[PDB]
Amino acid sequence: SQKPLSDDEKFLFVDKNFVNNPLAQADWSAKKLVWVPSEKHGFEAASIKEEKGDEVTVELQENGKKVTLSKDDIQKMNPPKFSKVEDMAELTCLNEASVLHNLRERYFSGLIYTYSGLFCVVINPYKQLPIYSEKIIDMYKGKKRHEMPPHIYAIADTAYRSMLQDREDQSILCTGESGAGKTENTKKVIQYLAVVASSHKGKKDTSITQGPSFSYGELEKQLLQANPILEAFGNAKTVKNDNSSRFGKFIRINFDVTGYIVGANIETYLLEKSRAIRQAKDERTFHIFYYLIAGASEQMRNDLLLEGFNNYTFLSNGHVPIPAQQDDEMFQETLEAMTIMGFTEEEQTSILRV
Amino acid sequence: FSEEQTAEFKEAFQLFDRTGDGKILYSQCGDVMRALGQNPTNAEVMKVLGNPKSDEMNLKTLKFEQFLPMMQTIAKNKDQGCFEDYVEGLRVFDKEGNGTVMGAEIRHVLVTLGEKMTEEEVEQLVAGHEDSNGCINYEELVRMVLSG
Amino acid sequence: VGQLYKEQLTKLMTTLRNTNPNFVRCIIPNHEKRAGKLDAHLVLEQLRCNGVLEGIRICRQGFPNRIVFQEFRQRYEILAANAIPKGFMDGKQACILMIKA
Amino acid sequence: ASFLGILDIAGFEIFEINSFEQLCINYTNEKLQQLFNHTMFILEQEEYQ
Repeated sequence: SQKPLSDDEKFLFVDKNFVNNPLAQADWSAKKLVWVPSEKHGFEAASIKEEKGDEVTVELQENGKKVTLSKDDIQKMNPPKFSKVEDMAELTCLNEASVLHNLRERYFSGLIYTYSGLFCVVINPYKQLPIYSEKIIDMYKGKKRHEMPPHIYAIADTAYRSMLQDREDQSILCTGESGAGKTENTKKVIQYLAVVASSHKGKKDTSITQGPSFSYGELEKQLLQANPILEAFGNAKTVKNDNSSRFGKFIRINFDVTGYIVGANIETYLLEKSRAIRQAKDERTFHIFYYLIAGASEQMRNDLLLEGFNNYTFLSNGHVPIPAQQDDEMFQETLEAMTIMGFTEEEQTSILRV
Repeated sequence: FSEEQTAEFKEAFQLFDRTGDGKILYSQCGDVMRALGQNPTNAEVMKVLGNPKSDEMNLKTLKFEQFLPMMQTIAKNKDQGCFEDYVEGLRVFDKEGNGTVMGAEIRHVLVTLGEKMTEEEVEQLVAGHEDSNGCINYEELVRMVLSG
Repeated sequence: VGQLYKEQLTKLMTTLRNTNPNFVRCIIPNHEKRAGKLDAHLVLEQLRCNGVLEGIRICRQGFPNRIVFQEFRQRYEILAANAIPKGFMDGKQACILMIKA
Repeated sequence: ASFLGILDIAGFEIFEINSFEQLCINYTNEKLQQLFNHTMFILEQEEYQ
């Protein structure tokens, strides 16, 4: 069949090295297989046992249960060839049930990026996946849209490598409801071009830590570290999202004529500055409030007159913690972000007493 | 040919015996012709040797008098390469338009396509022309093979 | 303030209509914040209100492409090199001759 | 040169108290879906005509 797949690799690449089973090929005799509507499943699989004109008698394969339903209830089941397909445009039966089935069986197999013609569908995994790593970057770098499975890096190279072929300025537009994962994909697009379209001055040094193992450029280091500073002075936990974007942002990355990064500009829209004073039930304020009250060193704690949790009337709900984050070390992280970006040692203390 | 350079071709032909009975193997024949400047395809040499197999290429022997008309046949070909065509094919693999191909891609194309080189042949060709980033200017790489 | 926000929103929208626009459509799988859980109707509605089925409809029976006669002649002549005669000819007619070659 | 724009907008959000800030946030999402509707279905077909 094909090359074998590593464990990490199986979260982007479909398993296709199996025996050519006669079972689902033989089952094809049930050419009265269809999708029928389901309260639990959205659509479930079932087989037509008579057609009565306008109505159709159907039997659920799953549960053995004969039903009568409409001739327009029944949606058109795809051949077992199309199981976990990369693009929705390849599907012979484009049905609402089939798109739901292909996303569902991809999602539970861990494949969270699926193409859909000229745009993609990305489902939030709520799970750390290995697919974001410095191995994966040089696999997608320069590599065509059908030579690798769909991924945010593929879209990021595709925009970069259309712009230098047509010569039209590009936007990558993240859509979706509140908690959908747009901010993380936005950070993945910036991560990709911060090493693909960056100017290089030499390799080394590698620490003793994890491996995002690349010596990113001087500007590109600052561009990488721009996002956590604005997440500190701008993200807050809501009921829906525990690092909820409480401002909107448009990041314009500028290029030369060769195609290398030369500048970047961040425009910004609606800041929910109303939640600084009072918060909704079970919600947090702007993260920097938690980071500064917890993580401030004993000398600066008296200098900036920082009083404890529940000693400030602009913290409602008391001391709401955040799950999978420790606010104490996030103060050190966001201080290290400010030093790397280019803020002076006194200049940073001036920010904190505000 | 003039006798002038045909005399030089005798000295070069004597410099590819390893023994002393004045015979160049069919396996060695292309690379004798390449020593005397020529740049033939493998299928251009093979054709003038009558299309032998790999086994008999070791065992079949040429003298100078029978080697010399082979030189005269391959000397006037119906085409030859230039700079203008040869950069155009390598610039397809120039990822942004940089003036440079990655040394891995250049090693991979020469082995995988056409008259397929060994890994040793590509490594000897490209080494010391790839920078700190492993990137090769195709411009000077073409000038290096064409002009000497 | 309503007018003041609207004034920069039209500014953004003007730039995004003067840029090629790659849509990364992020979908929420459940409100319960569970890894490994998918609520079928909740995703199905997101497919409906984002217009996904309708977007795939053009994907496979358009037309997204998109090449002028000169660039098609210039980059593809190598494939069809005896199709266009050695005398000057119309760009539309020349492209039709290589398409039928 | 040229540029790459990347857009992160506050998503469609609804709570027990929906205020003017949420009105402006949801309005921006209405515009973003409309931008997709206009590029994908309208501008594509105009070019064919």
